Amino acid sequence: TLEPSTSITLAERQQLAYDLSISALLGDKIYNFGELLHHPIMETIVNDSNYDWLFQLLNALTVGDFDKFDSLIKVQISKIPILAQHESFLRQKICLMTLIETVFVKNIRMLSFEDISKATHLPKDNVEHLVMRAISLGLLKGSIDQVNELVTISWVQPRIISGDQITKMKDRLVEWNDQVEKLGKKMEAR
Amino acid sequence: QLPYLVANVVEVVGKAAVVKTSSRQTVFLPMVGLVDPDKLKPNDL
Amino acid sequence: NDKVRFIKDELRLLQEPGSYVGEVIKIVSDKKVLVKVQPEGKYIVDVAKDI
Amino acid sequence: DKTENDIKALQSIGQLIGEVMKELSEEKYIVKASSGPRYIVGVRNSVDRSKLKKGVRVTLDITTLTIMRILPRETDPLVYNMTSFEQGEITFDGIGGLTEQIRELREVIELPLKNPEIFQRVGIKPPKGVLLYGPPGTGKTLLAKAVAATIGANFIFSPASGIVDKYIGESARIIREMFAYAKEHEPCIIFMDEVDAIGGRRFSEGTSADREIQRTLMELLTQMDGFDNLGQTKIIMATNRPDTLDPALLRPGRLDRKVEIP
Amino acid sequence: KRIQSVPLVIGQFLEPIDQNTGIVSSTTGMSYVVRILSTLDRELLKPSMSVALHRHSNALVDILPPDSDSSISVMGENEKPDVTYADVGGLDMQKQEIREAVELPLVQADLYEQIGIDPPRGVLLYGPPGTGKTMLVKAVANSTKAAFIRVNGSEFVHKYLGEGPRMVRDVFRLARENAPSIIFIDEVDSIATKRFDAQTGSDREVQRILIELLTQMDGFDQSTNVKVIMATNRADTLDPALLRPGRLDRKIEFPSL
Amino acid sequence: ILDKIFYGVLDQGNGWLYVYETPNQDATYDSALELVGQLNKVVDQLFEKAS
Amino acid sequence: HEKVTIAPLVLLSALDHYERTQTKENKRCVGVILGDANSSTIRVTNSFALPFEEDEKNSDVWFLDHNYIENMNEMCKKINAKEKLIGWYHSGPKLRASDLKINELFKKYTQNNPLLLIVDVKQQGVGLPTDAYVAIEQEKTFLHLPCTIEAEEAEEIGVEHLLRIRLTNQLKSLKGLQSKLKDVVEYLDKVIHTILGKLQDVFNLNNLQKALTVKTNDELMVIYISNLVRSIIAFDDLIENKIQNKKIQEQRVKD
Amino acid sequence: TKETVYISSIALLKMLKHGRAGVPMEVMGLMLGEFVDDYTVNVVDVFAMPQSGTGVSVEAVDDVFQAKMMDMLKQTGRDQMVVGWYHSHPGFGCWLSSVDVNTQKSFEQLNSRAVAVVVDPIQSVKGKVVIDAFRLIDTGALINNLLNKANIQALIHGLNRHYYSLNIDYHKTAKETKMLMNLHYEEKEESNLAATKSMVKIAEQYSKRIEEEKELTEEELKTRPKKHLSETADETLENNIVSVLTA
Repeated sequence: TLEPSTSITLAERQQLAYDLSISALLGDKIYNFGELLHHPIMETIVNDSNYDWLFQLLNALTVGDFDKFDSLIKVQISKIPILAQHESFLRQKICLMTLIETVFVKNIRMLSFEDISKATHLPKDNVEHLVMRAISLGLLKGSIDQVNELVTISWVQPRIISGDQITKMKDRLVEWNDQVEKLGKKMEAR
Repeated sequence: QLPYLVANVVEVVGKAAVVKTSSRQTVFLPMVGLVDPDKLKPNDL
Repeated sequence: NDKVRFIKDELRLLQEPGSYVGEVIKIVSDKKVLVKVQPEGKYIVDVAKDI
Repeated sequence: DKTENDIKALQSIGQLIGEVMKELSEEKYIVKASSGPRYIVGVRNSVDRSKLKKGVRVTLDITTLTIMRILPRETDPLVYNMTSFEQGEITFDGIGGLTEQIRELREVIELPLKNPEIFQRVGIKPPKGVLLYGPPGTGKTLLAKAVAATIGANFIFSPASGIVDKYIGESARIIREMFAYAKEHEPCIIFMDEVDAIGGRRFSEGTSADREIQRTLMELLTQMDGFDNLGQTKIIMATNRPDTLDPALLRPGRLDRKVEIP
Repeated sequence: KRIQSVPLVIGQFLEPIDQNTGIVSSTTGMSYVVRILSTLDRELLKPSMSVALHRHSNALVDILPPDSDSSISVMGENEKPDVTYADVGGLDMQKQEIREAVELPLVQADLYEQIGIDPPRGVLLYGPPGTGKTMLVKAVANSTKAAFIRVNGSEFVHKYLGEGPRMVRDVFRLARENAPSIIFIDEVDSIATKRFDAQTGSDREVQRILIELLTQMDGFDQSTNVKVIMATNRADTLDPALLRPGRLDRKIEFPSL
Repeated sequence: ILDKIFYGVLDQGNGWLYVYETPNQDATYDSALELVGQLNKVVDQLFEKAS
Repeated sequence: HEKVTIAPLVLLSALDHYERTQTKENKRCVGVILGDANSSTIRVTNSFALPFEEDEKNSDVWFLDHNYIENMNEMCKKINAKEKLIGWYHSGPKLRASDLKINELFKKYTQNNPLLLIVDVKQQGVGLPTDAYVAIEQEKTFLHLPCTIEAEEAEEIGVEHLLRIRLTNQLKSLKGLQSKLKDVVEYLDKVIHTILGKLQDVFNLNNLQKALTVKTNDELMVIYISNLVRSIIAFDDLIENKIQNKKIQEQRVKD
Repeated sequence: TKETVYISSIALLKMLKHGRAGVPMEVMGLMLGEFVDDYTVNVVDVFAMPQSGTGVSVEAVDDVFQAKMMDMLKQTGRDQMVVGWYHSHPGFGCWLSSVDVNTQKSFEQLNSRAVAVVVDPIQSVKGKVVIDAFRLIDTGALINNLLNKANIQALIHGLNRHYYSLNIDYHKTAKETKMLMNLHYEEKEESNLAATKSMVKIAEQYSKRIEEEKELTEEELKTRPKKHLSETADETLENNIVSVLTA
């Protein structure tokens, strides 16, 4: 709203930005903080030292280590219990979204339990609970078929990513066009 | 235009009346500001 | 070819405004006939040239 | 603007009324027009396709000849063969000193109308018919008007002689239509005054012109005893003295309640 | 196909004159000589039909089945019963009597054939209605999966010479097409009372109905795909003609003790 | 189970009661069986005439 | 959501307007559509042309007469009251900067929020050729509303006097895939993400059909059998007629 | 006598639409176009005039209305003369009213010649369209195509009456016609949707065709029918075949 109109000064910007960072960290939705950093605040107001926390977070999800965000971040942020629970929801969300898009390029939506556990950097039984919890939220749709050690996955994950997506998308469109033509030739002929 | 066919009335929802014309036909028609629903009855022209 | 034609003959034949059933009251020698038509009036009408 | 809205309302075109004779299909219907001969007419758009029944009044297009609307069933005026008194002239505790008769009309008639559920739940029948007997104006008329007020029923006075048309099935038509209207406009009291111009025990129940009377009574008896029933249609008989009524009417399943007015 | 389309007028077929000519009556009160279907012939086509005619191309579009319902000279139809026997208790004897009279010839043709009898076309019930007596009748209609056709026998009692006596024939015809069916006659004893004396009009009709039923019953060889149930409350106001057997064989009593 | 009230079977070897599925054919045996009968009358007849 | 019924008359008048004015591709014919937009289903039942002169060299400069809309609406209304103003049409076929201004104007004296019907003058789509668009603002919002085509019983009958499979389907599928790819490449080219996401989802939700196809092959086997029997019934009839002919022929020659 | 009066598609469409809602009260409007030599009347456009609630009349024509529409038409670039008039008139299609004859006589003197187009909307729903075109009086083919000259010799001696039933044709332009046929997303959706819904329902349809066959086969046996069996075998077969073909 702010950027075409909305008169502000750096005070009001700082207050608004500080609150934006805090809600984002504690939150778990609105994708990861890769999105937040991409929207403009870091070059309108100060870059680090309350704004260290976005970059640090991003790195803590990626390695897997809960201790690394906690040690780096300050008392105001660290204190909240909500954040650490929501860290797991975020870590699973990036690895699962990325992987899901990748694995087929025909739309076959399927992750094993093992594949997710490897990906997130977490033991099997812990991920078995996170995915169940996630279905519990409706952050994931599908169900987990406990026996055969395959996750049957249905859609609810929104995507907006690029740098994997574009590449995969051209291949899929090409592969179709070829498939269609061959069939189309044969029928046209007879 | 004079003349007009007369009618009797057998339904007086909010804008509807049914009139029975002296041509033995019943029609479903709407009402206007030149009728009152108080002059829509049997034994009136 | 015949089949095409058969269907067509039906399509023409079935288009009609209907003809009235009536009764000859009596025969007239100027080649008119008097018919009292069942649902219509009474008319004196011109017999067919070929009847 | 009112005059300009008026001209708009006038440019509209008539639209012929019929009755559905029977529904032939889900997209073909047989109609006896109330404007013409016999017709096959069809569905339009977004029409009620399972509610068109024998003798319901319907709206049909002038040229399109498809179902434009459904109206409630009507085949007889509602305004002179049926004279309507919405509520009652007086309440049911302002005529007080008829209190015993007030008391036992109140619990037979009011309670199944208001609460059909208690009679369904027990599994017994709701009451059928109620009889007022004694001279008229002993406060007879009061008690009949007064039970209707409290329910907020319509009181509907039917003159029994007028139920005596001399045409085929007119007589059938009139009774049925009151019963049909009683269910549409529910709750309602159908008050039938004198049951010796359409019922009674006659001269000996032979034929002298006592078959018109016999046709009328037969109709009353067939609906009551049969598959049809009285639930939110209450029928109330009135008679100078009760001994004058056919013993079929004196059976339960026609008249279960029989109140005296001393 | 595209031309032969709803909406159509209904009129009635009198007779086919020859092939592609039939005479029709439009229900306007105008009659026409028209061409007929070339989908049907004379072996696919019966003479008396309700028919569909084109409105402006006045010709045989389609055939309908015969129809009899109208708002003049009314008849009661009740389709899909909902009553099943032993509504009232102590009709043990009576439940068995009706069962072998009415229910049995319709479901099993075959037992009448082998004994070498022909099935009774009529049953008489005497007693009060609406005690337990009506309830059983309605129960048979349900069990046989038959249309219940309620006739108030004083309803023609129409005051015209014309429409009603004609209708009654048509009702029974419509019943045979949609076999099985119950023609259930309220107070047949009303119209078992007839003129004996000069009374002119307004007493003439009860003779017409009585005679109509009589012509049919005695005039035709026995069958039962349609049962006639007579219901009676005055047992002396009958006429002997009715009561004669070879047609009306069953006399079922409703018990009063 | 043998009367086929309930659609189960017994696995006696196992000593357990095991599942069965109630619908084991569609209406194509009936349908064809009727057709075979008609066709066979018509054909048989026709061959005789041809001679 | 709203949905559009467009009468043939609108489209054929639009056609006539384009041709008689020798409209180019630096000009677009502009007119008025009329009907009823009273209901949530918008019925377009008539239309009429407007004097309009366009300059697409300088987008701002165009010449359109309002007064002609107003004077004609009163005359239109006097004949029937269902010829009320619901919108406008232009050819388009693409959206321009001079589209932006005209969208503003019609908002003011249309009682409803006008329908902008884009009438394609070459028929470049495939099946159908007409797209309905709507302007409304908070960000300029243009959203394709579905169309469908209907006419009166007498018109429909009229249409047909004037005028008097598997491949085409494969072909719509082939064209679509091609075009969508073309749009995706260009979209990327301009860029160097949200849209890519939107497309990606549609995709994600022969491959799929695959497993279920197996029991459709059982269903098809049954139909093979029915059909076998139907050819055989015709063959039976062919035999009868051939016997009859044969015998009759022998008799003719003999006599 | 003989004239091919050429009706534009748009004129036709707008006349049938208007005329069907406009009845039972008569409706009229003006036909626009050109005369080209003789043997040819081209009608280019048609516009409505107002309704009147008891039927349009010669007393109801209004020259200011007809005028204000043409002047506004002109600045699109629609420049035509009046070539005639249309009227609804139920139960007219081969006959004319005495009012309508007199009405035509005033109109054709203003123009060079003029058609009275009478459209009937009742038998326009019966799988046919009824329209006729008349012109009694004038020179244009009553002297090129017309005992011998019998109509116009008697015509001029007066105390005569003949309708002047004309010939009529249609066409507008090719481009409109390609567009009209492109009315019938589209063909693909439609075809898939039908395909799925066929597979669901084949369960009833199987059984029902067995009865049709069975009935036919029984009939034949008694007889020997064959014609019905052929029709009835073709219809079922063609329709399988499309259901199979889709998949």
